[PDB]
Amino acid sequence: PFFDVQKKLGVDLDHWMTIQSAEQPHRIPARCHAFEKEWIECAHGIGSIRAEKECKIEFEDFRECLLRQKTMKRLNAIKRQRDKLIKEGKYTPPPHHSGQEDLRP
Amino acid sequence: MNPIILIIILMTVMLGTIIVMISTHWLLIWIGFEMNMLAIIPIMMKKHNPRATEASTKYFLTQSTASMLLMMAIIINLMFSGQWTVMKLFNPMASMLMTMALAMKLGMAPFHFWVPEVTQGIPLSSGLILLTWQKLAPMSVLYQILPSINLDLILTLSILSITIGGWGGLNQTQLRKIMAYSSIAHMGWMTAVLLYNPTMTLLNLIIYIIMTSTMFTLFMANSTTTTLSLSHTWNKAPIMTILVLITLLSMGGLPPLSGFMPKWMIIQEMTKNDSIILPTLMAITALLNLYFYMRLTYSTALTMFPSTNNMKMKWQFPTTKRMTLLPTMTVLSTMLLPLTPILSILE
Amino acid sequence: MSLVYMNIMMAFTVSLTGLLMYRSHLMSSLLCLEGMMLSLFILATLMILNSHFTLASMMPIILLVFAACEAALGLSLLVMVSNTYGTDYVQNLNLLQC
Amino acid sequence: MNLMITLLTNFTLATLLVTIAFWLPQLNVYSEKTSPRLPFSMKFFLVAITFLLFDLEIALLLPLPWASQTTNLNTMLTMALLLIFLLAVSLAYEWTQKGLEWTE
Amino acid sequence: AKTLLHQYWDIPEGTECHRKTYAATSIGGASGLVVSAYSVALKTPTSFLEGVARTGRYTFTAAAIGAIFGLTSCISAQVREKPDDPLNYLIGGCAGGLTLGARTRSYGIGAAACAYMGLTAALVKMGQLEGWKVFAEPKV
Amino acid sequence: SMMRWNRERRRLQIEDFEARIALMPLLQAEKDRRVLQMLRENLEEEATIMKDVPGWKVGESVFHTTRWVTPMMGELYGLRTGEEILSSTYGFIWYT
Amino acid sequence: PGIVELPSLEDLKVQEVKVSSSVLKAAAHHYGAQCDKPNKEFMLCRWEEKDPRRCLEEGKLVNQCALEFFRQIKRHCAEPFTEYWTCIDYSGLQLFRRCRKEQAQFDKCVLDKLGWVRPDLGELSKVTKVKTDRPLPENPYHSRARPEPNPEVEGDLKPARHGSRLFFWTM
Amino acid sequence: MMTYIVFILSIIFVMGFVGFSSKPSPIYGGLGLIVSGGVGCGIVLNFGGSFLGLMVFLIYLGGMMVVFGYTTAMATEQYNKVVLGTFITGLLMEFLMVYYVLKDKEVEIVFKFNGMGDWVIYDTGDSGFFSEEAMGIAALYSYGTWLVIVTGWSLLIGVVVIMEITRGN
Amino acid sequence: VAAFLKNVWAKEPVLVASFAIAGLAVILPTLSPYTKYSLMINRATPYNYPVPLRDDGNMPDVPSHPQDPQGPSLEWLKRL
Ligand SMILES: CCCCCCCCCCCCCCCCCC(=O)OC[C@H](COP(=O)([O-])OC[C@H](O)COP(=O)([O-])OC[C@H](COC(=O)CCCCCCCCCCCCCCCCC)OC(=O)CCCCCCCCCCCCCCCCC)OC(=O)CCCCCCCCCCCCCCCCC
Ligand SMILES: CCCCCCCCCCCCCCCCCC(=O)OC[C@H](COP(=O)(O)OCCN)OC(=O)CCCCCCCCCCCCCCCCC
Repeated sequence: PFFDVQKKLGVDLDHWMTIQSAEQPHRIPARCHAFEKEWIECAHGIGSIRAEKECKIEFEDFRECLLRQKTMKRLNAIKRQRDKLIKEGKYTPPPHHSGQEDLRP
Repeated sequence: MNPIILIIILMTVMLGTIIVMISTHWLLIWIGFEMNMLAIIPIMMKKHNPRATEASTKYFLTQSTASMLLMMAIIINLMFSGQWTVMKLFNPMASMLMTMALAMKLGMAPFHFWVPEVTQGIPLSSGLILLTWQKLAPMSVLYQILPSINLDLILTLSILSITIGGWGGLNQTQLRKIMAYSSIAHMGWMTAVLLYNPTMTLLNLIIYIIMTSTMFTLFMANSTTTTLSLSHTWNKAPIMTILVLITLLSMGGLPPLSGFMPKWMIIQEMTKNDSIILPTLMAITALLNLYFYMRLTYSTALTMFPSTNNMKMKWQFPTTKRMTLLPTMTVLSTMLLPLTPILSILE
Repeated sequence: MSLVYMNIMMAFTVSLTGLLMYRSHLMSSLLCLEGMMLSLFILATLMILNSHFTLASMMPIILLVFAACEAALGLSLLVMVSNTYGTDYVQNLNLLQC
Repeated sequence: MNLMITLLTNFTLATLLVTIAFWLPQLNVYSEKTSPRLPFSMKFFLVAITFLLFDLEIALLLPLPWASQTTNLNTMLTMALLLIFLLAVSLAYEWTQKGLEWTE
Repeated sequence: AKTLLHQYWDIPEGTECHRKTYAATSIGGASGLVVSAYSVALKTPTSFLEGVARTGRYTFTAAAIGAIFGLTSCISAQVREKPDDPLNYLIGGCAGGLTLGARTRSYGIGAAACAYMGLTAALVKMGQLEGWKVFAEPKV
Repeated sequence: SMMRWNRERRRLQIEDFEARIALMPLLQAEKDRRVLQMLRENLEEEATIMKDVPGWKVGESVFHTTRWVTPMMGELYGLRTGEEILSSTYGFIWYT
Repeated sequence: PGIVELPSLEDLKVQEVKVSSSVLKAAAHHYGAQCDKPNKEFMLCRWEEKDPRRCLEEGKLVNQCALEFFRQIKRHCAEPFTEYWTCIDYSGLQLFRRCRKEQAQFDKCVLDKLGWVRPDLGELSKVTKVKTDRPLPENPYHSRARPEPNPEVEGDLKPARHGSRLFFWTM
Repeated sequence: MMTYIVFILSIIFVMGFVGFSSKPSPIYGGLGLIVSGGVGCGIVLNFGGSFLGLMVFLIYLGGMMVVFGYTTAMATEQYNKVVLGTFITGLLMEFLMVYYVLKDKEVEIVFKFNGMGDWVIYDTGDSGFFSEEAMGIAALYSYGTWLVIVTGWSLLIGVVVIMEITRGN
Repeated sequence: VAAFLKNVWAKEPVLVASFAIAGLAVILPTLSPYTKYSLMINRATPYNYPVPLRDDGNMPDVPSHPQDPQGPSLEWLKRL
């Protein structure tokens, strides 16, 4: 019983808060506006069954934009290898990673 | 209660159910359930006796717990999908939480433990609202989230609902507890076929609402709340015993009555999907429901229990109660089986 | 994902299991229920500020308003229970066994 | 950061004054002074719940100085006057059904 | 407890008896812990010692049913040399029924449990043979 | 008095916003070169660190798209000292 | 996936505008009037390419034009400009309304010696048009091939063959 | 250490929930929920939700917990092994979670969680002369018309409901 | 209607002032000539950057410079 009254009458009751790519106040984009727009324009009209298999790549990019799990995993790997090399004495941090380089602008 | 305030509160109950039905946003779904609960609490406390306060407190606790689990499922959906569309859920944990929350809002087993208490505690009209109108909004959400519902979970809930609603009414003499265990068993029937064909879910929902509305309207028209007070109906208005006979033989799933239609179409759509053991156990467990229905029919219509002498004064008075749609609901709950392919209007 | 999300979810489960295990009082149950609401508020707010999704900034206020009206309704039920029985003990709410 | 330092300073000064107010009159060892449910009002609960619901309506009303900056001023002005009107309708219904009585 | 059923069913019938016996014992012990958890949930025991006594009693009862079921079925599959045969689980189900009659200290409950649990274990064996689905995946 | 003064304050707000508009291209160019400087530094240090790791691709983007993704806070300030981390990541929130 | 392609450090070297925010705020309106065209070419390239790596030459032209702007300020009107941005720099919110006489001095000397007119209220917030020579980006989101939709329905709706076909119901 | 401030406040948040969920009394349960609301407000304030954290202090702790303590005073007398045992059980489970996620920088309770501080997931841009969260809450009136209608109607109905059910007639 | 109005202004002046102030607040912005300028000031406040258009060849209403004559103007706001 999804009585779609909003499309039958042509009223916008709650479509506006539904997604991040909708019309925002003062044209503020979200942090994953482009990824969500790509996944929505992929999955539009094709149905959920075809969207589970044919829009997997855009949805994985968008989920990894939202949660940043692969990004934080990669940063964990880089930082753990860095601290391991400081522990072994095979590495020293450069002066642009120590705070003694008078930042750009 | 003030009749204007009663009408405004009933419109708020209906409005909360409509807001769950029509909205495309999860926050509006949760708002609709909040509005529904908040407005149905005074309908349960209409008479202001301690059993209604106890029933309304237990109803509040269960529906509040369910609404918080529902908003948690919505929040994990916003985590793993970044959006609010009322459709499939993008996480099996959010699907489990929302299926639990909607099973609590229905009162399906093992979250059934509020339904006979709250149904016995409140009057027959508020019990009618609780057992018919309140089943519309969670079944609408389950109709909307069925591409993500775990099959094992919903079938476990369905068979546990059918078995517990079968064994519950076998020990009962109070009519509201019998109708509540009947509700648990029939919601098990409805959600057992949800992931196979939800049109048959809507068919079972409509036929169950008609039959339950018929039985609560007969109970209000006779002012009987126990089995033993229902027994004196043959000496007061003998047509009512015929109506409760045909309606209880309908609700047991006996052909040629139209209460056979939902469970037969459910078996018809579950054997298509190569499930044979599960509709067999469902159909065999429905005999418990039919057994306590037959207990009621023996006590009411097929035999004549002894009455008292003060019934002779009630012989001199007609029923002044507004028996709203009771012949219509009676004819629809019994003689609708030749019109069985009308179920395509729910497609 | 983010580490704080684990803690807010675990706080929700703590107040869940506290709400799902009564000791004596009904007020303790309503406090666990509003702790569940508090964890929902925090977790929704951290998602919405985390994603810079502007329009859903009004969502946690609507959550707060509806569930605090729900809290007022539960406190009114508790008041009626305590006026009936003298205490807010949940073992006095036992007349619906028969 | 400066706020957290200020909050901790205010809490520390408060706790220090509480420690002085409890322990400094315990220096002068005095004599040992050995010589030797509540009634419920519904009106207290109704003024508390009326406060709570009007505070929720205030929680709806608080972004109005930010809402006046919008480009949809007909809708904003309508919903602003509508929320303050529903707060007044809540107050009128609280009046006429004897809710504001004996704590008026 | 799905992997308990996985490490039960994957082993061929009448090959490794102690492992099948411990797998069915673990399945029965888990089911007895579930029954004990609901029994101490809905019904309050009079103390902690009576509660853990009821818990251990139901757990050991269902574990003994599972143990004697798997043991009797594997020994019957060894002495009959018919591994894909439901009469082996019929004898195992009647052995578990006599076990439940020994634990509940009553003979007629044991005979009824023999009959109904033996037919139930036979039905489970035939469902393993022909591939009967109880939670059937939706296909049409 | 409030009518005249709030109309003058709106005119002053529009003047300040036009100063912001006129400055935003220079600040956007500085911000672009800022984040590209920091990412090139992080990439060269990833190359000189992640050599002992078997099967590490330096600069492998975790997104399947080849579109420019906005750099995250940990992508820029992950290898830097905690003082600069706090000054970038809570500096505006903790400012007075 | 693919290796991210960053520019070198030599692709990022440019002579910086090493002045404070109050210095930039003081000559902001003359910067918007005089440095219009390369700034708008850059912001059009920045909103169309959606990639700062595709905008480095436009940003370098922005930086060159800003440096020439402040050198053209410094040779003619350095002391009224210093008098003006010091008074802008005093205030915490850096109000323009607090410093109208130093603004009048700076705008007077700038109009008399450099011919620059400070823009009116409304002018810098106009949406202008930009004549570029670079091609329009054909796919700035790098969107791949879209999935083909499901086939629509067509044909006149004939009646159901022998009714409902529900076990024995002939209609 | 100071980069982990939202994590420290979230651990204080979980410790406070284990505190009042042990339920020694609704009085101290209300106090524990007040302290928990304060530190969760600090969690909200450290992502940039200044208005929403002041909505915690002004609405949640400002009205609703006041009404809870008001009703606890009025419907309960003025003030164990199970309470303290479940408290130390929850504290030991939460500190074991802290120890695991700080020794491995990775954990899986139900989902996988990073072990670094949550400063990593912030944006590297600005919002200009506005707050995004403030303008999204200002959008309640311009864009959120139906939401205001249903919320104001639910509050009006809530006033009606409490005046009906507390009347006792 | 004037006897009842004097009666309620004699008995309850607080409520009469309340309904009068609320009535002015309801009906008066539809009758004010300055309600249009509220909209005109709110939409002409530049919160974002005026992202320019690619000059295709036929856009005569869009200027090429801020000091060009064509485009939206705020002389009405300077004057009022
Ligand atoms: C130019 C303009 C003018 C043109 C004028 C043309 C017409 C002139 C005559 C005017 C009157 C027309 C009447 C309707 C047309 C004939 C329908 C018919 O006979 O269908 C045969 C129909 C199928 O047989 P057929 O040989 O394949 O078809 C011959 C024709 O081709 C049949 O045609 P078909 O193939 O197109 O039929 C379609 C389909 C063919 O049927 C099927 O596909 C099979 C499925 C039918 C339903 C089966 C449900 C089974 C489970 C529930 C059982 C309920 C309990 C049974 C009764 C209990 C007592 C009430 O029909 C249905 O499914 C409709 C549902 C059943 C209703 C039948 C019509 C009743 C009208 C009068 C109602 C009075 C109350 C009657 C009793 C209530 C129960 C029927 O027979 C049955 O289903 C047997 C049941 C009894 C039918 C009712 C007989 C109608 C006349 C009754 C007069 C006596 C009433 C006594 C007082 C009240 C009772 C105490
Ligand atoms: C349409 C405009 C907007 C309306 C909605 C917004 C209102 C904003 C103010 C909020 C008011 C909230 C509370 C309102 C409650 C009204 C009911 C009421 O108070 O009735 C009781 C009162 C008599 O008081 P009593 O019962 O004796 O109490 C003892 C105190 N001495 O009864 C009375 O005193 C009679 C009160 C009604 C008559 C007041 C008439 C004022 C007319 C002013 C000029 C016209 C203003 C334009 C609007 C049209 C008004 C009809």
